[PDB]
Order: sequence, then C-alpha cells, then structure tokens
Amino acid sequence: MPNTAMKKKVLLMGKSGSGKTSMRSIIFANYIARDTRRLGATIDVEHSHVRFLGNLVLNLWDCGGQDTFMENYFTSQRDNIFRNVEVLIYVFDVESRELEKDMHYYQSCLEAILQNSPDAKIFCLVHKMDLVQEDQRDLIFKEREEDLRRLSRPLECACFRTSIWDETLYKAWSSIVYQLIPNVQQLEMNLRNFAQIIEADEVLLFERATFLVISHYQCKEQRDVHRFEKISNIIKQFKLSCSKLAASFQSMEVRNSNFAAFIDIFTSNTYVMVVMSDPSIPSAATLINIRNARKHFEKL
Amino acid sequence: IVEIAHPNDEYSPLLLQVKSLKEDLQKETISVDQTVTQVFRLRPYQDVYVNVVDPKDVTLDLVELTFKDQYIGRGDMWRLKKSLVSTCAYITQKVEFAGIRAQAGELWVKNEKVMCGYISEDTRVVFRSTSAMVYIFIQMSCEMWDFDIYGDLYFEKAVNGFLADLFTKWKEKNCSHEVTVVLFSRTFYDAKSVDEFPEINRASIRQDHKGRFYEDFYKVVVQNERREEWTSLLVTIKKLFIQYPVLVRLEQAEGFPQGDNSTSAQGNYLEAINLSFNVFDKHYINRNFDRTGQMSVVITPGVGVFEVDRLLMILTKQRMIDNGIGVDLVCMGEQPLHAVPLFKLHNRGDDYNIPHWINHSFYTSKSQLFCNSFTPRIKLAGTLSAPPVVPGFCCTVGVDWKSLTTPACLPLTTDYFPDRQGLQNDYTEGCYDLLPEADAQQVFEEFICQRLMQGYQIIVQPKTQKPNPAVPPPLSSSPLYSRGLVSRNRPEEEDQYWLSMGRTFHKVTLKDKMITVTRYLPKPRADEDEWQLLDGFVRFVEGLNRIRMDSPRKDGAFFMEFVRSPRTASLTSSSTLTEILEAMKHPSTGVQLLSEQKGLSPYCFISAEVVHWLVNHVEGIQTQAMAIDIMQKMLEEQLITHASGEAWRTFIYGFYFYKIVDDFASFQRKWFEVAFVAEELVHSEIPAFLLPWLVPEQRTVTLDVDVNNRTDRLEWCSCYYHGNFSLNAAFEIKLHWMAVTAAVLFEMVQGWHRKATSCGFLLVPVLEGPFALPSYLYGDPLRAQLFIPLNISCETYWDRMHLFQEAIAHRFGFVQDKYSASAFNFPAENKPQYIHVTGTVFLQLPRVGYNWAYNTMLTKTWRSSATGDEKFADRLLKDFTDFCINRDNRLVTFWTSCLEK
Ligand SMILES: Nc1nc2c(ncn2[C@@H]2O[C@H](COP(=O)(O)OP(=O)(O)NP(=O)(O)O)[C@@H](O)[C@H]2O)c(=O)[nH]1
Repeated sequence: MPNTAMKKKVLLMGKSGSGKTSMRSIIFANYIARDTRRLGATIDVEHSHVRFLGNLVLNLWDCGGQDTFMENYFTSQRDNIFRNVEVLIYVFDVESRELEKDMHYYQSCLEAILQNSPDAKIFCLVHKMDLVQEDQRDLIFKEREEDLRRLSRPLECACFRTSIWDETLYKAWSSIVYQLIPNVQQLEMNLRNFAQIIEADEVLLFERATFLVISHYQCKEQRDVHRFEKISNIIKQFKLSCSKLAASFQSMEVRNSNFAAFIDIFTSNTYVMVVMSDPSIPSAATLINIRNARKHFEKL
Repeated sequence: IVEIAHPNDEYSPLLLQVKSLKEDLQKETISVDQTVTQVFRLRPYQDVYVNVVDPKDVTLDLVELTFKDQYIGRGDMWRLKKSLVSTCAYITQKVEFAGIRAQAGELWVKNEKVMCGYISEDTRVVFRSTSAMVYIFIQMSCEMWDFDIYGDLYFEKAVNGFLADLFTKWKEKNCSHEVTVVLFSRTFYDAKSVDEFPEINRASIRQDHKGRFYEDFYKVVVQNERREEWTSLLVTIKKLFIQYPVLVRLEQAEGFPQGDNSTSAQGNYLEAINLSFNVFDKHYINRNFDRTGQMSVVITPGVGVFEVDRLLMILTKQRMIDNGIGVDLVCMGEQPLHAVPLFKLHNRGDDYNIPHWINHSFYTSKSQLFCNSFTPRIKLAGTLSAPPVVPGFCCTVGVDWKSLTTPACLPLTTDYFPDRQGLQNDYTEGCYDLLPEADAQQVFEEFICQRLMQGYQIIVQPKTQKPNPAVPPPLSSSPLYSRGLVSRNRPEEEDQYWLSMGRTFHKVTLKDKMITVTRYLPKPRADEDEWQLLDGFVRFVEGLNRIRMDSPRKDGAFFMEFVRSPRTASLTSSSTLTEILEAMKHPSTGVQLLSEQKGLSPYCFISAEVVHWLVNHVEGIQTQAMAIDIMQKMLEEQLITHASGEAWRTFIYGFYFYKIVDDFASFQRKWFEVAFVAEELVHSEIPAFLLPWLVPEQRTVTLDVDVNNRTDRLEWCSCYYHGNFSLNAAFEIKLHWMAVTAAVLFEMVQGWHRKATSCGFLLVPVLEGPFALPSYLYGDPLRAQLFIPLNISCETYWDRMHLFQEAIAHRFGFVQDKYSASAFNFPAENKPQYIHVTGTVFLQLPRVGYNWAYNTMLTKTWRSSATGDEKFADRLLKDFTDFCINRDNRLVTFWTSCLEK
C-alpha cells in the first residue's frame, strides 16, 4: 500500500451538556452507550491523533463548551485554532432551550471559519433524538434542515441526525470518512470489477479497527439505507464482546436459505464482507476469491 | 550471567562479581585494584584454586544509595533503578550512569548487612542525600526560661546538647547542606500603637467565648548559605537568647505585654510548618544544581500537645499529601504517659487527634540517675469519641539520627486499590499517535494536551502570607507579622479523576488521581523513548507507581568574538560605486570566514569582523552605509528586509533558520534558572578585597544540550536572551526547561563558564528574585529588602536626582565596584534595578535613600579570584553606609568635585 502519510485536521465543537466528547470516545476507544456516562467534564481544548487504514492520520480537536472557553476561542487566540482546518463538526442538542445563543455561536463560528478557511467544510449534527416521538423526530429534523439551510447561507453545510443508542451515528461518521478519504475511482473500479465477475449480491469493504462503511457495491437494491448501519453496529458489538477474550476475529462464514455472507481480513487494516447470490456453495469459492482479491489489493 | 565468588581460607566476608558463562577458567580479569585494600589484603595470582563459580541466586532485599553535591529529579532516579535491575553490588561502590553518580550504602537482607551481593528486579533501593536543603525552626516559649529535672534550662539543653551533637555528626558523616535557623514565637496583648495595625492577630473559641490579641514574631539566622566548620551559629544563638526578651516584649505595640506563651496552651506551631510548606511549594523557581533533598525540622520544648485550629490541620494534611518533608523533635525530654504527638482541636469531651504523618523524636540528655519521673508540678500561691489518646502504648522514642543526617527521598512504588467506580466518576482517555521527525516538537503536544501539568486538578495552596512588616533589628531578615487570610477549598466534590493516555501503537499509561500514581503497560526517536520520557514527566511531579581558527560552535564562536570585541575596540581609495574590488577581494587577503564546513552555511561571515576590516582599511564609522549598499547584492540571512544585519553589538545564536511548535504556558511549572554575564575589571576588585580600604529585548533559542556520543536520549532546552545589545551593561540568559537530566545541562553551563573566565569575563548564576514581597510568584516569605538612607544635608527633582544616583553608583564603580542596569523582563519596567559587578549585591531605587539585598546563589562555586569571600560583601556594606550617611566629608567633597565643572 502506497503510504502517502498526509495529516488531516478536524474540529469538533458545540455547546456543553449533551454528547460533545461522548461520541468521539465511543467511536475511537471501543466503548458502549452505557459506559459513556462516566466521561464527565472536559477542559478548554484536548486533541488526539488517530491513524486510519494506514496513510491518513487525523488531528481530531475536541473543544469545550463553557462561556469562558468559547469567549477565549472567539475574542482571543482564534487565528491559531481556526487555521488549516479541513473538517468541522458542530453538535446540536435537541432538549436544550437556549436556541438563540446556540445559533449566535453558530453565526460567529461560520463567519470565523469563512475568514480563516476558504475550502473547509461544515457538518452539523443534531444528536440525542432518542427522547422524542418519531413523528416529532421527523418534524424537528426537517425544521433543523430548513432553518440551518437558511442560516448557513454563504457557505453550505451538511446536517445529519443521530443518537448514541442506535446506528445512524455510524452512518454519519461513515459519511464524514467517505468525504474525507483521498481516493475514490480506483477503489470503485476494483470494487466493481470484483463484484461483476464474482456475481455477488453485495460486497462491502471496511476499516478494521473502527469498522466504518468505506465502500460498497450491490445489485439487489431492496435494502434502503439501513443495511450498512445495522451490520456495522452488530459486528462491532460482537468485536467488543470478543475483546474480553484476548483474541482477534479476522474470519467468519455464514450461509442461510437464500443468503451467503463471509467476513475476512483483506489487508493490513481492512475488513471485507460479501453475500454471494448463490447460497449453496461451500468455502471453496471463498478460498479461490480471497485468492482472487488478495492478488489485486496486495498490488494496492 | 555467570557469578564468580572468590574468598581465601576463612575470609569471614566474601567477594563476588559477574561475567557471561565462565566454565573453563582460561580467562581472568583485572578491573579494580581498590577492592583489595577495601576488603582484604592478598595477591591472588592466576589460579590458586579458590575461585568458586556458582549461580547462587542470593538477593539483597534493600539497598541504599547516597548522593552528593548534585541535583537529581526523580525521573533520573527511575532511570538508575531501571539500569540497576540485574547486577551486583558491594559496600562503598561508586555507581555511575550518564554523568549521575551515587555511593552504595547499608545493604541488608532482612536482618543482616552484607558485604556484597546481587540485585535482581525485586529488591528495593532507597535514595538518600548528604546534600539537602534543610530548615530549622526553633520554637520559643516561656518554657525556655524554665528549669527541669537534672538542672538546666530547656534552651541550654536544646541548643548546647542537641545542636552540638547534630553538628558533630554533620562533620563526621561529611555532609554539606543548606540551612536556615529561624526563631519564632508569640506574644499576647500587643493590641495597638502608632501604625502597627496589620501585624496583630486575634484568637477566639466558639463553644466558650474567648478572644484575645496576639502577635507572631520570626527572627531568622543564616538564611541560605552553605559553609563548613559550624558551631559559630551556637554562639550567635546564645547572643540572641540573651537579647531576646526585650527584642520580643517592647516592640511594635505596647499594651501590657505577655511574652512567649505556653506550647501546651497556645502556639504558632502549625502555622510555622505551613509556612515551611509555603516555601517548599515554589521549588521550581530558582533551581540550585547542587541540592537534591528537602527537609524541615522543628525543635520544640513542648510536651507534644498542641491546641490547633481545625482548618489548618486539615489543610496541612492535604498539603503533606503532595510532598512529605516534615520532621519534629522535642528537646524537652520527659516522654509523657500518652500518645505523644497530639492535637486538641480549637474549632470555631475535649476533641483529641493523633497524627500519623509526623516524625517525632525526643532528646534525652546524658546522665545516669535512679527513676526518671514523668510529670511536672507547680504550686500556686493562693456518638463515636473514637480516638482517645490514653489507651495507646508507648515505650521510648529515639532521635532517629539517620533520618536527620542523610535525608530520604520520596519512594517510587506504592500499592493501592484500583480505579473502579462510585466516587471517581471521571475517566478520560487520550490516545496520541506519534509521528517521528528529524527536524523537540512531539513531547509538548501530548504534554499540553493530556495534562496541562495538572490543568485538570487544582493545587491546594490556600495559605498566603500577604503582609509582613519587618523590624530594624539587624542585617539579617526580621519579619514580624500576621499570617494573613487562609483561602481554603475542600477536595474535588463527588469526583476524583483518572486518565488513560495511550500510544496508539502498543502502549498505555493509566493515571490515577488522588495522589499521582501511575500504571505503565506495554503490549528521530523511537516509540519507547517518547514513552519513557512521558512516564518521566508524569514521574517528576508526583510519581508513585502501582506494582502487582574558528571552532564554530553556535555559542562558543560568538562568545569568543564577543571576547575579541573589547580588545579591538577598547587597500585602495573609497568612493567607487563599482564596489567589486574591495567586496570581491576580501578573500584575497587572510580574512577569516566560516566557509570550511558547518550546516546551513556555505559561505558565511560575521558582521563585526567585516566592519573592523573596513575600519582597518577604509574610513571610520560610515561603513554600515556601504555595507547596506553591498547587502543589496550579497546577503547574510534568509529573508533579509533589513540593514547590514545588525551593524554593531547584537547577539545572535545559531539556528540560522528561524523564519518561514508548542510554547510554554507558565502554569506548567517550568524549571527555570537565570545565568548572567557581568562585564568586569579586576584592578579595583583586588585592592578592596585586600588591605586597601575606603531589535527586540528578548530572544528565544531551543538548543540541544549534548557533547557526547549518546544515541539514547534527545535533549533540548530553551534559552531566552534578555539582551540583544550588551553595550557595556549587564547581560542575562534565562534557561527554561521541562525536559532532560539537569546534570548534563549543569556541565554545559560550566563548560561555557570555563570559556567565560578564561579568555573573557564573568558568568555567574544570579537569583532572579528581585526585591519581591511574599505572595508574589517570585520570592520567599523570609526576605528583608534592607534599607539604606542617603542623608543629604546640603523643576523635576526626581529625574535629576535619579541621574545623580547613577553617578554615585558608578562612582563606587570607578573606585571599587562597577554597576549595571540589569534591565529585566517585566513590561513597563516598574523599578530601576542595579546589579553590582563582581559581587553578591542588588540595589533598587524607590524616604530619600535606596534599598539593598544580598544575592544567595554564588555558594562558593562559580568562584574565581575576582569575586568571593563574603567578608568582601560585609566590607562593601560598611564602606557604603559610611559613604552614604555622609562620613568624614565624603559627600560634601563629592558635591564640590561635581560643582567644579
Ligand atoms: N442517554 C443518553 N445520554 C447522552 C446522550 N448524549 C449525551 N448523553 C450524556 O451526556 C453526557 C455528557 O457527555 P459529553 O457531552 O460528551 O461531555 P462534554 O460536553 O465533552 N464535557 P464539557 O461540558 O467539559 O465539554 C454523557 O455522560 C452522556 O451520558 C444520548 O443520546 N442519550
């Protein structure tokens, strides 16, 4: 694998209270939605580097949300913080009441990232929708959609919805990664060639250590959007369960009535799963096609 | 891994050492001749058939290591224990590692001391010093002037007997400490007089109302001074004992006085230990390179009872949580019939308490009689209650001389329960991947992120001595005052902290936080290098572990040409606009250039040499104009936009690159130290010593401190110039380090000290505490700021008077003792501050006169025939107060010599 070790930059900001550092801590430290009750208060700034399928490494900044810390962001050392920013994530509570101060901070943050980043991008993320009934969830998410599309006028934003007790979190950060990835077309072409000459239902390729949905190809378009989210959540739950057994996963097989899915290592940090559109085949096809795939991806 | 023992017939001690798999005894060795005269006299030639070759797994369960004359942070102690995992030892070996050295001592297995033996990974080593920093607080009361049994004053017992014994043992074990000897006491009913108001205090009791006026006095004797040949302090303490009752009674306020209150009824004891902690919290301010251990000893004639407020006792428990340094000894004798260190509470059954943090020891006198009584007598004329103090049994307590002559450093490994749940509801993990780089920039990112040096948690420092009136008893300090407010906070309510700092390759450091105890776990620079360094920096503060011809060097060359610049200060025609002849045929002659080799510098040269060349051949001081004119063709630096560099008198270190990294926030407890460069002239420095008798203003450099071939540790530290001019005034260099071993930096400082003195002038480390009050970020609670008045007796008074004051100062310049305006680095530059050249003396310019203080950082090294011999400083005091209060006609003759121009 050609190791072009770049260094990307991503900030995570918003108001204190709900879900600022909790989501980062469950997506890069193998926690659960129950054990994230113990993180508590952060401080002004804390950051991290995370490596990610090899070459790309994220400077992930986590910024606090008290009054003095946001004021000491805006009317202070701002030029150091908002410089060379690539990806911004801005967290929205649902249950919080002071919407005026939230959008005031949002306006100031948009103007500051405009005057310190021409070609960055902002993803705003309304989380913690686990407390509201589903019809009102639709209404509140559409109102946040339209209101944030208005107030994010001179530069665009992408607004997603999520909670911690479900899998839309994994979809949203899959979207963040797939935007943040360097290369697309060669991996798409190898994906498409593999899937159209070994005739699978659908093929899926992932990072190993955190399992975010990198790429996918299908020919049975009857699962709407929630297949990727669900399978990622449940096998990372299984990896968390096997974590307490001092053992790695690296390989599994399942077949069913009209169903044949397989998971294995591909490369140094990549998982593959596949369902193969022919359920009555033993592991000889998985053998010859992990051969057929590792001849090509270990030329990549 | 083979072990070889070699006695002879009936040697009652033995000897043994290591090699790697010796079987056939072809090869022997000589490495040490000393061990013959260290153990036993014989001459063993090649094979006398006595050399036993045996594995013999015999361990040495506790080994002691003593230090001398150095400064070793506890990470370096961790490095010595990491290098001392699997070796052998014997009594009085000199163990070395990387310029660090210790002497082995008193090595025990479980009952008995062994001559030699083996150390493998599970025996424990304990570090002790004979070069510590030690305070002696003598508590005075009315029991000093009271007799006891055997016939003595308790003062005379204490000082004469105990201090004579302690100083004889300090001579015998050949130690060298830095002491204070501070007398302290209280008086009652000293309410008020003419402007003595913020000195008093007022004591009270809640449950039964009782409120009185009182006042605390401290009289210091020698403050920060090492010297051999003691017992002169014993004579001075006798003088102060006789002078003491008038010295304490008839001062600042005069109501009816009651002196020196009883220890078993009142006392300023707990406040005295808390003020010693108020000294020791700021150990990182001005760092001696010649002391390691910390020690505070309180000598009392008390019984062991103290009537103490609740808040101060809980606060000093929480402050000895950090750095345990306190030792109490009683020269009263008469070990009472109960648990002897005890506190009756004084809160705003009589509520007892017993401390288990303190180290008490009695001093019995030397005589032999029948039945030593344990009682006094004086004839008047006329829910729980869970600690009582009486059912605790207590036979005898010694003196514990070994914890008073060689102080023990704080341990390394302690066992305690894990970080489960419940109370400490906060954990935070930071996994910090590390990118190796070959360009110093990698530790500080993790450092300022993951802790901000206890950026999470608070330092419980609630005692602030804000006021101190002083008294004009003599030229030591003499602060006599009130403690000021005590702004106590409770501990962190309903949550402690713990942290998980990961290296994303394979490494974890699990920090707990009630006292900083760690658990390190494994699974350009290497990974383990950065991991070890980070564990050392968590180790430095609170560090428990759970377990189970130009030589073109970038300072030397410029320092040497700044030595060349005094002795050179103190071709064809010009006016050709071609400029090719002179500026291209400089290399035709013998013009010395930096062009043979150095990094980032093909064809380089120094401005001062070139301008001295152009004054040696062309006109005087118009060379910078033509130098700018040729700079418009041939440059020096990277992105110039300047004049001819700096034309004259401006320091630049190396690292040619600085234009086109995390800084040091001052919360992080930087270890800093200000060395100093003082232009000097010996021609007056000798006779006043002898029988004769009357462009910015700071610059940062991040340098690598190594002249070796190590390839184990990358080692950097940050210099700040204050000077970019160095006209003929002072010069100073600050060293900020949050980094590598201090002893290597000490030999770097001493290396360019040897380059300073030989071929040049003085470099002296200077206390960068100016005339600062207590409760400042610099300073002590024990500084006088001595005053010297200018009795004159003869439009814009102050400016002309300031210039006349400079004239008197530099007149002491011309006759004995030169001056320099040490332009320090605080913005708007409040007070004018002079350092004297070649001496121990600070002055500032604020009555009419101007004030004085005494430098305490020379300490008999960094010493030449220019400076030195503290009698010099006292002579300059005597001469300066004679010249200042208008003796014979000196100021008046100075007036005439000024007016006759
Ligand atoms: N049940 C539930 N709890 C949530 C949800 N989102 C956040 N929380 C709770 O909110 C708490 C706060 O975590 P978080 O907001 O990340 O902390 P922080 O804001 O970074 N600390 P600071 O205020 O110093 O910046 C977590 O303990 C978590 O249990 C959610 O969707 N469901």
